[PDB]
Amino acid sequence: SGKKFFVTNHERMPFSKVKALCSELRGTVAIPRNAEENKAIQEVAKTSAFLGITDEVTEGQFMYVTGGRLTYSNWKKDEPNDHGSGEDCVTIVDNGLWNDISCQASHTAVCEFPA
Amino acid sequence: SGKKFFVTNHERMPFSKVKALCSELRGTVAIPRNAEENKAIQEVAKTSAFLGITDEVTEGQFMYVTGGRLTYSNWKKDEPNDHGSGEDCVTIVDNGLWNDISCQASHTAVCEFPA
Ligand SMILES: [Ho]
Ligand SMILES: [Ho]
Ligand SMILES: [Ho]
Ligand SMILES: [Ho]
Repeated sequence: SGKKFFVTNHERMPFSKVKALCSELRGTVAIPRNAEENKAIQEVAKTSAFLGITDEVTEGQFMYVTGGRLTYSNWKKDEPNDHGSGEDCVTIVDNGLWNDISCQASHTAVCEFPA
Repeated sequence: SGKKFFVTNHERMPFSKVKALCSELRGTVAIPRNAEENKAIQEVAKTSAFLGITDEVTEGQFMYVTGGRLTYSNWKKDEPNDHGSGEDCVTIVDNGLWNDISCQASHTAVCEFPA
């Protein structure tokens, strides 16, 4: 029982493209539902990566791209800050903490699949 | 690389499981058809990984899991040697060189898809 996260040899790409890559491969953008999965994404991704969590529909209210309010979060201190024009996507960054960033920035594609 | 992208979760498992996992993703076990793809598999795997080539049917004559005789080859010096009771699977080892090994050994799973 578990979910494996897969990484590809592609270059970093914006969230729209990560979303398309993972659905093409019949999966979802990676979602950590606990500290163990958070560290697993951190291990396979190695550089900052997008998570399948956004506050696109309602600002301040992060939701999983597959639906649902968060049960686990690991926000860096003072995140989510929605800096400047607005940050609506999430990256797992330094020491596995989360930062909301622009969905237009390029980051690593991690997809998840069941097990 | 070039016309293919590679997918891994860095999990090490025997060849039957690698093949099963890549079929679950609707892909194929990574096959290098030229030097550029061989470097690409090495880069994404980072450690030793199985290639989709075996000589299970005709001992000493390696073939693609998708069918057909090899067109590219990067054997290490004195390989393939069918050591011990037999070695019928292939892994990419240091410098992207190839070694035939036991299909029961555990190595990194890498699957390929057309780009
Ligand atoms: Ho946001
Ligand atoms: Ho942020
Ligand atoms: Ho063999
Ligand atoms: Ho070998």
